[PDB]
Amino acid sequence: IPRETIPFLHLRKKTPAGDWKYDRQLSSLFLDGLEKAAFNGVTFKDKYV
Amino acid sequence: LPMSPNHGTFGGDGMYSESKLSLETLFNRWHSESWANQLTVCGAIIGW
Amino acid sequence: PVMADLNGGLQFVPELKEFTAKLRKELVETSEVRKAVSIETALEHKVVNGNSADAAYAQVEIQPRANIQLDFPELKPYKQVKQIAPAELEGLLDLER
Amino acid sequence: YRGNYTDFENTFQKTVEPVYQMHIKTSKDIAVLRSKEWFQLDDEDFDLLNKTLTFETETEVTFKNANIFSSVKCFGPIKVELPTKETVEIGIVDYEAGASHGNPVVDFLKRNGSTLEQKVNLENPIPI
Repeated sequence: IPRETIPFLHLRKKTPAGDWKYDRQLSSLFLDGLEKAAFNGVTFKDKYV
Repeated sequence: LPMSPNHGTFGGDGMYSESKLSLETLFNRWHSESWANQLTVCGAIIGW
Repeated sequence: PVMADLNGGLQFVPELKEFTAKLRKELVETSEVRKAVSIETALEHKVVNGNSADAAYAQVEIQPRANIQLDFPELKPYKQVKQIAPAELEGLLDLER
Repeated sequence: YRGNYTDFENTFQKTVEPVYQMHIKTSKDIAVLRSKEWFQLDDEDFDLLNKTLTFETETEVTFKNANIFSSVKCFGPIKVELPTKETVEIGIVDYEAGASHGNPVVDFLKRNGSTLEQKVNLENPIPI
């Protein structure tokens, strides 16, 4: 992820001001997950939906 | 939560934009009420 | 609570309604002028160059009819037949039983 | 002169086509008109959108065979209605064709327009 670039998929964090802006950390947690899911897949064993 | 990025941006949604914007109160209700151990809210803003 | 932007940057394109609508108009117009101009250049041809010279230029479609079949079984070349069962079998069986 | 003639090389026919009125309403309308090579106005930049055109046409023909034309000319002024309902020259119809078979310009205007006839009937004929 470039500096000063918001990915096409991202997570957001509510500022105390109250707005939902892009949080790079959260978006990294999410995008890294997606990557790991592309390479290994994800299990949903034991999940009731 | 199936959320929308376009609250009455486009023509005649009917009452769609209204339904999809209301959902967003759960981001606060989660904290202010008392179901926080029974549900968690995950709002997805579905794109094109 | 988590909020996930799964909107691939559409957020940024300005006047999205009108922008959207324009693309649609430009497309639809380009389609309808292009199809209306061709339908007229095509009639101009039938006028200038006769409709009997263009009539012997369409092809004839053929439409299927039903050929119900008894569906007998298929008999293979004997070469392949003898490959199925053991060569020992030849004349071993009383075919009357 | 009654009789059987093959004189075709010495035959020819001029006819004065009726005036065709055409109400340029849409954007594709104007597109189709610019599509024809015989549609030829003075300033191409003229805003045809929402105007009313008239086509005062003369078509000059020469036979070469029984049914097939040898040549087909078709010319006349193109005019636009003013608010005063006057009509001003905007351009030309300029068609020319050898070995033709029909008149494309008149066929177009027939189907894509209306035919102004100057004769207006009474309600009932009045015997004199």
